[PDB]
Amino acid sequence: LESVSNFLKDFLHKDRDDVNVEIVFLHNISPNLELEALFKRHFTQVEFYQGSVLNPHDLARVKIESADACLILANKYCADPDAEDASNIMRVISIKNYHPKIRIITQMLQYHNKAHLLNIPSWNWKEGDDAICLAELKLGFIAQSCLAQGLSTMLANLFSMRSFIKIEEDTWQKYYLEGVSNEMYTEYLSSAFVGLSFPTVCELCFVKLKLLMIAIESRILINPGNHLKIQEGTLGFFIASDAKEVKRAFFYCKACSNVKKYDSTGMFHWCAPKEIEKVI
Amino acid sequence: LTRSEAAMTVLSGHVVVCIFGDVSSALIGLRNLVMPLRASNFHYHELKHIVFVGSIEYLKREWETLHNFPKVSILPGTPLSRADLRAVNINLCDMCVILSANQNNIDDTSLQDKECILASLNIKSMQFDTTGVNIPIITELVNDTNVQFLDQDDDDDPDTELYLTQPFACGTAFAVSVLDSLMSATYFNDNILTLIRT
Amino acid sequence: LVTGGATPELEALIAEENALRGGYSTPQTLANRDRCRVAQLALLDGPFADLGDGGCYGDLFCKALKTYNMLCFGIYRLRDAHLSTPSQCTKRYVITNPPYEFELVPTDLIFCLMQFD
Ligand SMILES: [Ca+2]
Ligand SMILES: [Ca+2]
Ligand SMILES: [Mg+2]
Repeated sequence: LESVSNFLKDFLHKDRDDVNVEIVFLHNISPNLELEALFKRHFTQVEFYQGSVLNPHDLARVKIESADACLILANKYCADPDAEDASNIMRVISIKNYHPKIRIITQMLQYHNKAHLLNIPSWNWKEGDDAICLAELKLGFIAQSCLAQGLSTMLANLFSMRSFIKIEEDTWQKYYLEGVSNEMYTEYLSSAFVGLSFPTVCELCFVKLKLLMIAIESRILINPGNHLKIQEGTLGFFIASDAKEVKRAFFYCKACSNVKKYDSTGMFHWCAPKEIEKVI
Repeated sequence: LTRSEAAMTVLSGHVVVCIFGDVSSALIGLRNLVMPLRASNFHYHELKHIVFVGSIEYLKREWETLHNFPKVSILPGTPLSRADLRAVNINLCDMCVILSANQNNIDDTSLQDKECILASLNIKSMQFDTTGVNIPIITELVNDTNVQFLDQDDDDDPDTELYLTQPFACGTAFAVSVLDSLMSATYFNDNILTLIRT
Repeated sequence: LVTGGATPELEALIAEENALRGGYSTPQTLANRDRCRVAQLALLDGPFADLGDGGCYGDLFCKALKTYNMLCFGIYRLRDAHLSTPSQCTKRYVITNPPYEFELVPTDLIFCLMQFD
């Protein structure tokens, strides 16, 4: 009940644009009366079918061969993280075995189990297979709070879909909620901005269109320098109130030395393998 | 062995044995697998080398019955470690054999063959300067219904019998459930059990 | 942004060997350092400090972006800084992407992405 309720609140939020993607649930337990009521409150957008993901007959029943993606939620509060990871690995194996070319989004509790999973022959991270590793992302968010305190809160609030909430009281909560009302989006931007610098289109977009750009599509570039020119046909990683606002970014045309210091890729510092007693 | 000596010791036409042992796992009895390879109607130059990859605790809980055989080696690693399987020359073996001891301790009928399936997929998803799909591989499964995950090109159906499944018809999978006809065969013909045994 | 880069090369290396391996310095290695790093900076000193009491977030956003190639996605504002009375509380909170018209106070911190040297 809580897993589906939280998923449907984020998937069907009014701040996204007018998407009409149907949601089909596959589970081997008959839903209780409160889940049946939750599906009745979403009667035109949610369907449930009772079956096992490990059964090719059930996979054909839910028409997984024509689905746009398959999402595999995980039990974050399970007693045995290893057992939960093994079960999720088996589910991924079964889905890929039935249909190798299905986009799979899954939650993985540990990082070694994520490494175990990515060895699957059909597991293609380029095609869109995303293993959202909870321990990895949470420890990365904690580390970014060590570079700038509050950044874990800053990042987490950019994903959850939230409407504007306003109250008459002058309290820190009003300002906080006003800040929380913005999410990170992604869309293609006008030919009227091709040929300009990234700082220039940022100061243009900032309050005239009311849109802030963090990055653009040498592909994924976090906060480009002043020396980079906007390619034709590119997309911007906007932060905005919603998706219907970032449409402006498109719909505008002048409407006014042998030391090994690093890893093999040159992205992390490195040293020789220290003994445990040396660092104790 | 370890990583260094395994990698520099050239191996080809060998047998690689992948064991998911544990300190609490049951004894597989690897003697019965080694002895047929070690039989004397092969010349000594024709004896395929054997290397075991698995938990060092489980290897030191079974080595007490394998010290009188030649051409054997242990590598104390993980059967799912890509580095170990590359160091063991997995692409040049005459067989890879995948066995699991943790099959009776747990009762889930879903995770019994998870390790074996994952190891098989990891070996089949290897790039060699040829792919890992052409490697000679055999794996032992506890549940016959888990055989559908071994191959991807084949069509899968739970109703289809194990003998009819493609990975078994190719000699890629083996389960102890196919031996149940030996009761009836043995009874009707008393010499069949000794002909098979020899 | 979160793991400080994990390009497909590193994801292959950690999948094959399951450890970071050290590399000798190369021109491509020294080019791979150029990517932005997240920062906080103070509003009480340095070139930004003329945005004292009553400054506009739009002025700060504009001058930071124009002159230091730097832009801010939020303010780490003190909880009690909106009150009239002084307080000993040092707790702050994240304000995300505020209006151009949004009002500054001199005790503030700014979240931003900054260049590499
Ligand atoms: Ca919003
Ligand atoms: Ca199959
Ligand atoms: Mg419907």
